[PDB]
Amino acid sequence: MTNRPDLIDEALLRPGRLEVKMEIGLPDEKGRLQILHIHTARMRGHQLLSADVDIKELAVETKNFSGAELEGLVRAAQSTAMNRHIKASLQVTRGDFLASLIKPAFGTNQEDYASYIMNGIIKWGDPVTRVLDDGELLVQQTKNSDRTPLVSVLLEGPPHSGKTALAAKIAEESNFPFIKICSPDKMIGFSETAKCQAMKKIFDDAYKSQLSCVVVDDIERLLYVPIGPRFSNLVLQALLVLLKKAPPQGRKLLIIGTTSRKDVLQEMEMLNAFSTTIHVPNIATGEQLLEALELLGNFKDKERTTIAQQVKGKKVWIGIKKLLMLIEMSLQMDPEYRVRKFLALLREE
Amino acid sequence: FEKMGIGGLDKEFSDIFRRAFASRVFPPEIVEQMGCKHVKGILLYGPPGCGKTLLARQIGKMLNAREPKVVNGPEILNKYVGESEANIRKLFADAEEEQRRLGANSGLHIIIFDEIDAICKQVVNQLLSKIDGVEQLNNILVIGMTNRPDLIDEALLRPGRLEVKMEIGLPDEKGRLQILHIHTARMRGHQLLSADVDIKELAVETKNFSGAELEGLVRAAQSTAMNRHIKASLQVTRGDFLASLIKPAFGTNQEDYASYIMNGIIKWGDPVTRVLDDGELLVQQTKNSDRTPLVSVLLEGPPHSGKTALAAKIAEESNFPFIKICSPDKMIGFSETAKCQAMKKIFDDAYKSQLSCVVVDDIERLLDYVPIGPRFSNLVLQALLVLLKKAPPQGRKLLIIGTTSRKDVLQEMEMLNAFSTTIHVPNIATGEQLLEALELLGNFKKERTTIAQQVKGKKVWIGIKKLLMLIEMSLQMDPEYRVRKFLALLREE
Amino acid sequence: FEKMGIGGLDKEFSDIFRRAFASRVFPPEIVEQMGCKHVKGILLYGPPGCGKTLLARQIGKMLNAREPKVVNGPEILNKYVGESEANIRKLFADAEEEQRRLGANSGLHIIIFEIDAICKQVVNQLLSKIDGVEQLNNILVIG
Ligand SMILES: Nc1ncnc2c1ncn2[C@@H]1O[C@H](COP(=O)(O)OP(=O)(O)OP(=O)(O)O)[C@@H](O)[C@H]1O
Ligand SMILES: Nc1ncnc2c1ncn2[C@@H]1O[C@H](COP(=O)(O)OP(=O)(O)OP(=O)(O)O)[C@@H](O)[C@H]1O
Ligand SMILES: Nc1ncnc2c1ncn2[C@@H]1O[C@H](COP(=O)(O)OP(=O)(O)O)[C@@H](O)[C@H]1O
Ligand SMILES: Nc1ncnc2c1ncn2[C@@H]1O[C@H](COP(=O)(O)OP(=O)(O)O)[C@@H](O)[C@H]1O
Repeated sequence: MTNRPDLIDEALLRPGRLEVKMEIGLPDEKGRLQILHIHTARMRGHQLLSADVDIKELAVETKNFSGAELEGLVRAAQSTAMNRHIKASLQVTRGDFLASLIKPAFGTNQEDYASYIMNGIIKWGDPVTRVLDDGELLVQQTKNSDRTPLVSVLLEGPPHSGKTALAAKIAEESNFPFIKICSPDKMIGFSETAKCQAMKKIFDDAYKSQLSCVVVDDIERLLYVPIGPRFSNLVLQALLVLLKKAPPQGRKLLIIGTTSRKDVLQEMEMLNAFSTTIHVPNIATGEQLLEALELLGNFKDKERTTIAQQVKGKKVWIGIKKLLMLIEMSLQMDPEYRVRKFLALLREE
Repeated sequence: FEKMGIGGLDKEFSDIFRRAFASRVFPPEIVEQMGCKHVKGILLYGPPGCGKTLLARQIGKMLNAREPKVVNGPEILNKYVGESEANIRKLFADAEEEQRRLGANSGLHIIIFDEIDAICKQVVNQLLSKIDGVEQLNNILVIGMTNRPDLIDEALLRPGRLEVKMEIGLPDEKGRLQILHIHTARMRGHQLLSADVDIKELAVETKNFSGAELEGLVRAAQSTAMNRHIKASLQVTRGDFLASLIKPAFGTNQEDYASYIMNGIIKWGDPVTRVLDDGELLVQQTKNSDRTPLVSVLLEGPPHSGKTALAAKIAEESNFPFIKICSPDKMIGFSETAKCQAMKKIFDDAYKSQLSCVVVDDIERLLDYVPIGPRFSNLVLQALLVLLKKAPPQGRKLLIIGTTSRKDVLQEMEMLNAFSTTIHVPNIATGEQLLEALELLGNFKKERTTIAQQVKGKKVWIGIKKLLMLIEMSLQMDPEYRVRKFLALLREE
Repeated sequence: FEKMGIGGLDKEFSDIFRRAFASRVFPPEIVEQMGCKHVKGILLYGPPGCGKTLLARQIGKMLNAREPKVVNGPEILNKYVGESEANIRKLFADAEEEQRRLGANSGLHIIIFEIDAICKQVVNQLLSKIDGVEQLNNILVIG
């Protein structure tokens, strides 16, 4: 028995000895239904399970649950029912199952996306709609089409433009069973020969789900300082080889990237590994600014006109994140001076 | 429940009881009917001194089980005389001895494995087999405790073993009030505590006090009362509490700030007011709003301009419970791989408080910058660039301030795009500012007009610290030459 | 006080006495009536030759306690014949011997421990012995 079929040496596999092999993978929906039916046999035999439970719903709710997690779920549900009974003819009921529903290892986690998706998305113009539409088309292509198992993409733009939120919003809507994020701020102090292992291990999980999606954000930090070109070669090679590896037969992927320095990447021969690329621009006209201000919902009509009468004349160039920072800061002044200070600050860029 | 004397652990205790002990107290016939095994592990983690062991021992007595036996990680690790397996076996020996002697209905035996982070390396196998293997003991329970949750390896966490986790954090105000009410019970019972003490005030004065500090405070107050009585029907009173009020670990110490804030601040002109007002606005924003849990800023300007004092002043006026300074003169001679650890550890503590502020000063000396051919450190630069955008765990807040005298060199390294906003601290640039500074300090007297007649003609360019140095030096002359020498020295700049 | 042969250490002695020993001289009934644990350690630091050990010994005689026994850091550190633990155990031998046999009324014993070499940037066994499952109320450790 082993979890690493690669590292066994050839000596044991030649015929006459250890002649057979098999793979025991994650069960699919029928397997899950059968395991659930197996584990709750005795309770239904003695009539402690209520009549409202329907196994076929748990069969479809628990995606990418392994063998042991189902048993754990049932045990936790029974424990919760007992506790409720004792008050801190009992019958485990649907509510306990819902409440109890454990963390799957190969499933989805909520805390990470909560951390990378902070204030959602606000449609302040055409570019946002265009980017969302392209993301949706890519997700559909990877889910339905059969001639393209692997699909890649790279979002890029100026600093403070709104990339990471867009990537997490595109990925989190796919409803794929397996979603994972590889980030540079989980590897503070690691050496290069540990970054390679971490990346490889993260990738070697997405090959064991019938669908998946992986996020690689801030590529420039995984490698770069321009006081003399200094970077790492090991990480660059392992990343350049992993972006064209194909999964085993019948499984599908989707790798979304991110970066703020496109020219440096172009020089290093990396723009030819990503299938396609997308641009995320900055605010460029007063009308976009007024749209964003109205959507956020901070200033009122009279302040709106006061700001418009001045801002409309010139054109501006400011990322969305900076506009959120400033409009948040100005609010702390007394109600008299909010408009004046906000206009002064914006005028300083 | 109050008899165990645990306060501030209502939710954690409730959930632990629900998940881990509901089965064992239910009538045996029904649980035998449903045929569900019992949990077989618990993992507690948090900052040191918050009440983990005192919870395990009370959980031990709650079930009316046998008294526990303890173990320590490094103590077991170093034994390599053939005892590495013997220790593991002997601990469980009694459990299986009684299981065979009676059977399945033997009473449960607890064992407490402290410092479990040491066993797991980023000895294990035998323990793991014994807790769950071909043979199993249905009459044991294991409780782990640790302070470094990350370094436990995945092997112990898969379901079926050490199935539960809980986090024991610093108490909030209600927890502190309850602990204080717990610890002074007996004295008030025997009427030795005076009638002037009000616990609700100590509840609001002791911010970010952990579990043990409150007990230490009470003991120190009692000692002071005794000492007063004996003169170097006694009653501890408010004065003893105030006098005794111990140095917290996650709190504010005045000594550092005394060292960096030496002579206050003098409003000699508009830029000072501008800087202070901007600091106040930033503090308010990071305190009140919930759409920006991280805010950064960088004060920069020419040498000898007055940066460190303003940063410290802004920090101290906030009133945040947790304040710290990461300065590069506490690391004389360290190698790079120790600077990284020191910085990481200074940051990793600010995440365990509901508010905080961290001041990074003299950036260019952390990197070891020297312009005779560009030499610097890459480990520190990377470890510092990653941390300036790390977001704190859910519901907490953080504010970082910077400092530097070489801006453009930083701009070349692509660092200014990590700091949200920047401020400028200018020097003295007109004779009026110079006269106002001289008057505010209050050193010279007629001599003011003598100085003005000459200074007013020209424009000057001199930092505030240098001016303080000159005006302090000239005073040692005899009285009738002071003004003359002050002019001479200044004219050399 | 002047019979102790110490001058220029009034403040330090007074503060140490107040914080560490005020409870050990008050009538036993009252201190038992309030339920307070006794302090279990001290730390004295300074430049060489300013009068530290002579204060430890004088404090030893102040309480009328049993005479102390001393140890040296680098001496203990090098011993790796399995006695790294046996030495530590036999150090507190007398206090352990008397505690289980006389309880509250035991006569407190002292030990004088270069503690900075041990703490490197053998700690754990000593730490457990001073405060572990067992907690002798008749020991006092001065570093
Ligand atoms: N349409 C939008 N697109 C992107 N972000 C938006 C939008 N509307 C509001 N936001 C908010 O703007 C912020 C986006 O910042 P983001 O995480 O994209 O930074 P970033 O571009 O990666 O920064 P940096 O270059 O400094 O690393 C989030 O707080 C998000 O909620
Ligand atoms: N308005 C003011 N702003 C700053 N410092 C002031 C002001 N008024 C008086 N001072 C005094 O000026 C001194 C400031 O020196 P400071 O500690 O800022 O040096 P620094 O800028 O860190 O030095 P360096 O550039 O050499 O590293 C303090 O002694 C402070 O009391
Ligand atoms: N409710 C409480 N929370 C935290 N500490 C408490 C509480 N009540 C009492 N204490 C005191 O805290 C001290 C230290 O607890 P300890 O068991 O050492 O925790 P840890 O092992 O995490 O340091 C104990 O000696 C105890 O008297
Ligand atoms: N008041 C005093 N302060 C300091 N040293 C004193 C005082 N009175 C006497 N001594 C001398 O100090 C010497 C002992 O110093 P010692 O305790 O060995 O220093 P250390 O504690 O650094 O080893 C004795 O020889 C004694 O004569």
